[PDB]
Amino acid sequence: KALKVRTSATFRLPKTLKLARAPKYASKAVPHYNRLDSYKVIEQPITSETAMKKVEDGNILVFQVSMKANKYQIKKAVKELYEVDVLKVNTLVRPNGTKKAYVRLTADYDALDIANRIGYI
Amino acid sequence: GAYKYLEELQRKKQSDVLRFLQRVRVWEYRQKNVIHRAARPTRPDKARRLGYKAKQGFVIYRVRVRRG
Amino acid sequence: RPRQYATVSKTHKTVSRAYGGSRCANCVKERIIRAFLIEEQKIVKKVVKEQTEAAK
Amino acid sequence: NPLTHSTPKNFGIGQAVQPKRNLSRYVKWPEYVRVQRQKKILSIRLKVPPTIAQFQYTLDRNTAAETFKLFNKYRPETAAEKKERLTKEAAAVAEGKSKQDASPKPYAVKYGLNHVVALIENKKAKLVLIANDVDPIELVVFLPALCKKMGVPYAIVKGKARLGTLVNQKTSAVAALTEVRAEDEAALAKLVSTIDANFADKYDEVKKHWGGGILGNKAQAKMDKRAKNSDSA
Amino acid sequence: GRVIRNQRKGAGSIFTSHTRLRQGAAKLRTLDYAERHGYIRGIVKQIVHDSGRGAPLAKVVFRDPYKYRLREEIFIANEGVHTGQFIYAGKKASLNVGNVLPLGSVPEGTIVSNVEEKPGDRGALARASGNYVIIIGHNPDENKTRVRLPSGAKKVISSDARGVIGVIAGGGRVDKPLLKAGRAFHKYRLKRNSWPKTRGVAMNPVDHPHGGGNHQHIGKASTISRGAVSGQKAGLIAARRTGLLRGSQKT
RNA sequence: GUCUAAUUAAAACAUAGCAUUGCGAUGGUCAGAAAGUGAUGUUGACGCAAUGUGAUUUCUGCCCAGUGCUCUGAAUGUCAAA
RNA sequence: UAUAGUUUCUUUACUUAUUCAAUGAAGCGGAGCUGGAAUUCAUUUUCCACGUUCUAGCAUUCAAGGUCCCAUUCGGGGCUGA
Repeated sequence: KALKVRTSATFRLPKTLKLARAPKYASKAVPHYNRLDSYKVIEQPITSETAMKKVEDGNILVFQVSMKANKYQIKKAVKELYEVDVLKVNTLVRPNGTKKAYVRLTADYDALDIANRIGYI
Repeated sequence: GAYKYLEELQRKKQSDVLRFLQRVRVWEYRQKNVIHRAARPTRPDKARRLGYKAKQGFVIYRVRVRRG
Repeated sequence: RPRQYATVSKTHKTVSRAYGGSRCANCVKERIIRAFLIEEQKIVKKVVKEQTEAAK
Repeated sequence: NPLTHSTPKNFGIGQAVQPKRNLSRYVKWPEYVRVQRQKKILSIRLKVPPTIAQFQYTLDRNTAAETFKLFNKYRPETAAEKKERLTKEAAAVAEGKSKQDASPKPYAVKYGLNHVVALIENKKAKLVLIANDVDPIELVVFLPALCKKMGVPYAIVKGKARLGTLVNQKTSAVAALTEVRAEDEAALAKLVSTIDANFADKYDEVKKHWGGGILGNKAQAKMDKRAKNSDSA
Repeated sequence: GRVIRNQRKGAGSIFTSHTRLRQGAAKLRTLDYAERHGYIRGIVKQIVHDSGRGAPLAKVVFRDPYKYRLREEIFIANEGVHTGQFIYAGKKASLNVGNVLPLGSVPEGTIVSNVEEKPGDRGALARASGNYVIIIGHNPDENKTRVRLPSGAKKVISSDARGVIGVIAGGGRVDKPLLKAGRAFHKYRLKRNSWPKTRGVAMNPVDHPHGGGNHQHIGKASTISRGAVSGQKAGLIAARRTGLLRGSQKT
């Protein structure tokens, strides 16, 4: 019998049956619980007269927050813990090393109502 | 036995057959990498003098080093 | 700028002509003419070689 | 039909972007390919010494099929039949107490290089087969001279993988027969006479003759041109 | 004593070439099959200035015979070449200026440039402005072509070697004085760091062999052997003669 | 135009211009302990490297004994290892 | 002066060692068709070319065509074209 054909003088690596893993056992044997749940993204509110002017007039909550957290997490955590809906989120890093979050709701809910529901004011 | 024949024949190194064989195998080793695997040895007589038992867990690595 | 050339429409970036927003009209005219003419001249070269080689 | 036309393109030098051809000849192969190819090439170019190219005079495939049919008759056993053999032997030693001879004597092919060499130096062998494809050739270069000095008939055959297929292994590098049944000893003698005419008798002259010295196609063509032009008369 | 300037020049952190504005390496088309069996047409699309180089360049464009592709090359322009100009490269090509004929295809007294001394080097000898190579004669048997090189020298190369016909552009460049350290400054600003040049005889003896003394003077001779070493080689290397040139070179 | 930052801004250095030298790429100059390593070099003598003199005008004289550089090799010269 | 042997050295020759360079490793070498030159002293020796040059266009889809299969159907493959 005669040989195969070849159009290009390049010889590339062939493709090859790439198995996957389902190997025999597990790497850690225990799925770690949620590193970042609502009860960890939200540490405590903030109650400085500035932020209280905010929550009174601007319909804005002000929270102190983990440095590992982001706005999606914060929004979902608030929607869960406080049974609200949240318009937008502006975060910063307080130079004491912490994170702070200004959290604006819809005009439906009232931040004063839910804050003196929580039990700070 | 054959390893005895092999040992004496490998001692006859300036014989024509072995210096030819040497010429060839050095060409091909030199065309290969500097440290390169061998899955079987070249002198089984010798590897057996030294400890090679042809089973799982023994490995040959052919290696060349500059000279002088 | 070249991403505003994305947000704008096909009408702004092109003309109704072959080789629209890529080549000048006059260059188009030139290469049209050149195409036609040297195709005809290649035909003429072909038939000259034809009749010559057929005679000889 | 009237819409189909004949364009035909001119694949010459300045025209008609060239088409797909078979460039099997102009490939950048990898180093392992290049190495084995140039290796065999070099090992024919060089003036090989007679005790090599004592190989490369192999056995024609007809008598090869004959001898391999014979050896397949005198094939060794596998693990399953060995297992049931010795189960029978256990039964017989238990009930009849046959002293390890309830089983018959086996007739089988002898494989193993040092096995075979001692078999030869003791002269228990009837026939020897030797593979040519051996990578350390030193393992086998002596076997012919030894077989001659002993007076044993040997043969060089194609396929150490073939011997392995025969003998249940992957390779064997060697094979030999020492004891055969009378049902086949005569074909054995015939085959041996043929072989001894092919290999054993020509030992002296092949031992004399140097091999190799062969050139490529381009070079042999050039030598032909040069030589006929020089001997032009 | 220190390591001196000519020795620092070889590591070359600052002495490397200033290779930014250079349009590419001005090499010939590759010698594949069309060139060595027929010819092939490209087009000079644009002539441009190369930085550090007094001879211009000519962005020529060809076609790929193996693919729908437009491999563009860079040629050093000869005097007479212009835009839109068809360049014919190959063996059966015609002998007009800008073409890339081989030397077995040209006759004697022919004037070429950007020549190869080994076929497949893609461009060598006669690459600078105003310079040309002259063919002298042939030895087709033992296919070899004698050529005169601008030095005044004689060389013998494969008649299968290539070369553009004509003389390199930009000629007469050094017929003009600069008048100005600033002109020189900018020239070398684009070439490399070899300007300005201090004199060893004005240096200190730690800095140069000619240096030191209570006058600027050399002391020993400025003619050094080729069997000298780095740090000894400051002056006239291996000079056979010396001084003003009183007559014919006699080469 | 530049330099002796923190005692010397100059007649010093540089400069264009002049001249000489080596090199046709298996190369010249230079680097690296070495290397299938590098700078010049995206280079190719109207070029690279090394030196000296120092705009222009006008001239650059005699000396190859000595010291260097170099070109020659037939030689009762010398002359290492092998 | 001719010798069968060993010998040194000079020159020359070969490529696979080694070295150099290039490329996406594309067209190597030999032979063969065609045409031409070619003089043949039977019958062919050979040798040359073996698709592109007024022009700043264009050239791509396993190639269109020719031919043979399948299973018509949407089509699909092969050889040639090369």
